Amino acid sequence: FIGKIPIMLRSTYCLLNGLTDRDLCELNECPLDPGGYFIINGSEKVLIA
Amino acid sequence: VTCPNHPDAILVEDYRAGDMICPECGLVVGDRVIDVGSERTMSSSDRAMMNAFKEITTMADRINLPRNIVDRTNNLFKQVYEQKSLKGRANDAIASACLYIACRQEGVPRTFKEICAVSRISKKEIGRCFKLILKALETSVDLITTGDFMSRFCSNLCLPKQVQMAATHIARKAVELDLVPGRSPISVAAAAIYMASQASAEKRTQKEIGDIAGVADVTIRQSYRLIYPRAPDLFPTDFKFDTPVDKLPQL
Amino acid sequence: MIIPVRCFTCGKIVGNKWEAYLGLLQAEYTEGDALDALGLKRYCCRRMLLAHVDLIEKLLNYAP
Amino acid sequence: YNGFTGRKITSQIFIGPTYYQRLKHMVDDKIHSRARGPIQILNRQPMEG
Amino acid sequence: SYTGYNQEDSVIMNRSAVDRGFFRSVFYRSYKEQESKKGFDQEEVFEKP
Ligand SMILES: [Zn+2]
Ligand SMILES: [Zn+2]
Repeated sequence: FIGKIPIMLRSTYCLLNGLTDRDLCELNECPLDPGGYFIINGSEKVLIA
Repeated sequence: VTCPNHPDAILVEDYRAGDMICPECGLVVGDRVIDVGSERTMSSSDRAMMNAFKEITTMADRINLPRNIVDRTNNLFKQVYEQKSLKGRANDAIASACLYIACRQEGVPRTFKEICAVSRISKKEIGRCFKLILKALETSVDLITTGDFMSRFCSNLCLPKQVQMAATHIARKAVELDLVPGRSPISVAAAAIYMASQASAEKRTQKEIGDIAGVADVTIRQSYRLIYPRAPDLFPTDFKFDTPVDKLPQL
Repeated sequence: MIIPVRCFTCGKIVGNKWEAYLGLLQAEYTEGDALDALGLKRYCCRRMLLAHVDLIEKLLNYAP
Repeated sequence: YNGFTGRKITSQIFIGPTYYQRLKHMVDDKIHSRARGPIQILNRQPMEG
Repeated sequence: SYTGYNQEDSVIMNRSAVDRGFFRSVFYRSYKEQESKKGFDQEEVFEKP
């Protein structure tokens, strides 16, 4: 064990990768949400290029 | 409470306007006079302590334990530090002993064996410092329960709650009947878990279980020999066998 | 989210014409003809149905 | 037609449907007043609450 | 130009269209509270004072 890395939502390493709309609604998630942000202490952070 | 016309009986604080009112006559006696709350190298003392709390954070990080447990662990040490009766003792043992206590104080003890995993201190010395702290801080403790470790071990085996819960009853029934007045409750619990796992498709070898619990594989076998006479009746009434109790293995 | 019960400008009752409107577009009608088969002749009452987005059918997907 | 007197309006008015939006700045959030309110403690200057 | 109440970037709007749902909206807001043990005696707890 070394540590813990944050995970950007809807990536290939998220729990929402490749799900269908019948399952995205079952976890109380929006099928239209784009993804691409982190969840850090409840907040939603986005990185600026 | 006072007024020029009468000794005041009550002086309400009106936070909203920030005023002090004396209702029974009518005269603000205090004006704008009640604030409303509303709503390293330099360190010499508390420096080896600070290092010990960084090292306390490290010990509690190897297990990722919630800050509330560590919060009182730091407080326990500070207290133990302040008395300094036990000042001439190794800090890391005290930290580790503080840690064992906090888990018990949170009603979720971790085995010394576990506590040893994250520290260099011998279980013997942790237990010695532990006693000294109990005497130092003059506070009582609690007895252990098997079910408190049913969760993570069964988790570590990824066993379903039904097996996990069945084991707990088996354990619970066994201790109420004192079927095992000798073997450590964890040893007793593991055999119950074993029995439970042996009562489900999620069977595991004693050595793997033994490896997870840390107890000797013969100690489980002995503990198993003690619980086996009542293997059938020890199971909960809400259970679905994968193997008949008759077909439960012997060792 | 749900069809209003009254046109904002006239006051004519619209809230009972949403299912019949979908039923006419269902077969072959153009939006210009379905609105005439319902009796909406002022362009303030046709804006009501022509530009309505029905969000209530997507909030019924979340289990209560 | 004029709404108060029913007379016609000499000019012809340009009318039609457009798409408006409602911005976030409402007036319930920007009104505030002070009249002999709470004061600080060290410098005795007016303070909020 | 109707009665002078829409001069210099203002709008007059129909009152009996606001009464039928025009541009009506809602407004949510959340508050957090966390009980904390910052001290032995300085312990907090949710209860009716
Ligand atoms: Zn008084
Ligand atoms: Zn209309």
